[PDB]
Amino acid sequence: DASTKKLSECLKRIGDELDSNME
Amino acid sequence: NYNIEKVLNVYLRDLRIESLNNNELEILIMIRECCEVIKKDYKTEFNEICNFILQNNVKSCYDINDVKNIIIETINSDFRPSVILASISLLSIIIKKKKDENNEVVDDDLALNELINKFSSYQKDIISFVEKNKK
Repeated sequence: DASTKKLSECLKRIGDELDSNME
Repeated sequence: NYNIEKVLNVYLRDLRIESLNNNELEILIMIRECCEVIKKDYKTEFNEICNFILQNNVKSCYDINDVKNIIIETINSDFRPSVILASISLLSIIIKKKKDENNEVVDDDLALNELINKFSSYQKDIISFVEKNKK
């Protein structure tokens, strides 16, 4: 789960940046 | 009236576009346009992700099996329409980087297929997201 959580977070942040941009 | 799973199979699995009806074609256009912006705006961050998985693959190849478990786990923990499109965009980048940079072969039909099955449950949200960004 170590490596998994770091990459999920990078991905989750891309979603946050997307919502902020388009709202 | 429409089926998202083929639309994703066209976008990701190079399925012939002629399998789509009018709605599914319109949906494809919206997904293509939305994901291209995500790929452009966040080109740097995706590469950091893609470059990371590359050094952690035993064969030094892009393999969707590596990123398979990560995406499905990410979606359940985080179910926003945006997190889905980031996955499709990341996956789309891996597919071409796979095609353009892999010196060896990789079998990930099953991996990718499972991923597209996940995106299709959340199709209702995807259509909403891509449709809004059409404006």
